[PDB]
Amino acid sequence: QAPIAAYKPRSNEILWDGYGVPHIYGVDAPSAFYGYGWAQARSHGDNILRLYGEARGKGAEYWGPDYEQTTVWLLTNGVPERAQQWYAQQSPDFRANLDAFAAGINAYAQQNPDDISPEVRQVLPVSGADVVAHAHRLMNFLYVASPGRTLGEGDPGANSWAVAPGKTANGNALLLQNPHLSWTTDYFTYYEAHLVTPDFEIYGATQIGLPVIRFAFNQRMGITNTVNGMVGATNYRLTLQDGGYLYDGQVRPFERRQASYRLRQADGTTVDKPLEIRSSVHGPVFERADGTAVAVRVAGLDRPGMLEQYFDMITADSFDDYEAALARMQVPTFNIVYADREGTINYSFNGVAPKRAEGDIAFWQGLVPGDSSRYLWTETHPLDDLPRVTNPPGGFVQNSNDPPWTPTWPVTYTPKDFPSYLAPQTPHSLRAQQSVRLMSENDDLTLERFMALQLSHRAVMADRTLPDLIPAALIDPDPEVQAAARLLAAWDREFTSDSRAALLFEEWARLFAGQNFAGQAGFATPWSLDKPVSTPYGVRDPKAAVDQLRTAIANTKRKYGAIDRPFGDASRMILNDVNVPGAAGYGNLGSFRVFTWSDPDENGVRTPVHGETWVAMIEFSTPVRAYGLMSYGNSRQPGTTHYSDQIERVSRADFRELLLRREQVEAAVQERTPFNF
Repeated sequence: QAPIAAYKPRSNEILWDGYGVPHIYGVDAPSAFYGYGWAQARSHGDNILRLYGEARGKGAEYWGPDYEQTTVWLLTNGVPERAQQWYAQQSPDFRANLDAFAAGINAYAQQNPDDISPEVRQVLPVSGADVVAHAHRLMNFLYVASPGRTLGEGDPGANSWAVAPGKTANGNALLLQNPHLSWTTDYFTYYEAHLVTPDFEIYGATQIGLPVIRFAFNQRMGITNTVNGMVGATNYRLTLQDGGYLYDGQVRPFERRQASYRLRQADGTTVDKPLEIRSSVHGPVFERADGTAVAVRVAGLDRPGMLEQYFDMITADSFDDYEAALARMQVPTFNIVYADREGTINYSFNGVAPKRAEGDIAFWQGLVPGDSSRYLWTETHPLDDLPRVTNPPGGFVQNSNDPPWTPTWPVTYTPKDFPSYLAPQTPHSLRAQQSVRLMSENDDLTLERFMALQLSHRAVMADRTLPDLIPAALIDPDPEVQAAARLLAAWDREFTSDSRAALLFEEWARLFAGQNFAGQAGFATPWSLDKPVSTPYGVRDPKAAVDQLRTAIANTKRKYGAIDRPFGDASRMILNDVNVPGAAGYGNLGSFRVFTWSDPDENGVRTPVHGETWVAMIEFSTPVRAYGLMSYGNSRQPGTTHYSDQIERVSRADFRELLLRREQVEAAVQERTPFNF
């Protein structure tokens, strides 16, 4: 009936387990935030300090030319100054938590100066405003309005499942947390932690430097997030004329402010660099390589409560409380999925979306005319205007970065129900089609079965194409093409370690469906929302596709040494001196569990660039039962034993039991940090 009795910490302490996960106990909220800051500094201090330095707009000053582009970007968009504003605009209670978090980082560094890399020592001390600034950059100027997409590190994404009681064997909701981000990008690094005070408990993962857990659960509830690409910014093409810009048939002068920054020189000194910031009514103005003047208008710059919103969301006493916090509209993007012990599940297409009178998403993603107030939006949508699903007939919600049109099955709304600028109406990826299949087709789910389904690694692309490709390839006069066809034909279409056909198939699909495997032109039957998990299908031009196979055979041998090298011989997961066989692969090929394999080296060996990072599955029984892994461990500091210590388990899908109960934590403790606050 009621959840298990909450633990009431009588002292401030961190209990670290055998994988470097901190269990932070505080007698009050600031105490726990302090412990969390301390813990993050221990595990990720160097990169956190670096990022905080950048978010100050001082990257160029501290570290020179390599950081100057980011400095200019952040200064032009007024990030460091707005962060100071947002910090002052915090509620007193929450500001005290932010101060405590920063104080924890400072205290860790003070007590352990040998653990802080020389280059980032100059960043200390950090402040609550620093914490706010990094979160502001991450959300508004990386996830919403980025200065340009980074290449070769996968596409930010995730899977998410929530399953209602009626669909389970035991009658308890199930939740999957499963974000896909780069394994190397510092600000994308996830960190696992556990916070306990007399008033709340939170367990889960969050990006380093964030003082609140975004992928959180406890004894009552849990959430997860996926990328929805909410269009929270507009790029306006300006018409430059007579020193100003043409707007409503009139020349308007720019707003101008003379900023400047320091740039570190090779000799350790700094040079003062002037920076002229020009702004139109739309926002700050950028000049592009081709000479186009672009004003960037970012929505939700007046929303200082994003950290507190997540905090109130994840500590919510009820779904009603959760929804009230979510409805604040302080979190500018993301699909957010919710489940609780009471049995409620929810999907929300969340973010800060401008209200617009015309134009579809494609129009608002391109360069919008900057010469007219016709296109100058000023208001944003409330939560009630956005796609949301609660306790649907199908008994599950899902999102694998597909447009929000099949979040459950049967669907509860259609694209026509919402303005055309909220989300694309493009073909759902094969991973996303698998996501819907795996949930909808299975009943009476156990946590064990739920976890088994998460490991799915089907080459769905092969299901859609091999029936047509194989017989066409068999009639080719080239005996090697014939042999390749028989190899592909015998394959069980799974991305397993022992698969001898999978690498060849990938190489073919690179041509058939483009380098990202998202191309649609080669299918015989196009994608349809009427058949959302069984289209597109077939090979439109078999003769052409066999020529692609011919080329793919050459490419496979060049990259890997043969057409039949075992998938898990080429695909390895390597961290420090741990080297284990890979399985699963590209989401766009249909693999639900994702490893975006790198290009191979000269030996044909490739490793994940992106994919499974933090993976957790929770059953909201009483007490809750949860399992998880972090691909790249819980620390990235030099000399840590907690970087490469989980990847072998990942290779066998051998998940850790996540320990929330005090007695479990006490049994597992390997290190103790008593602290004073």
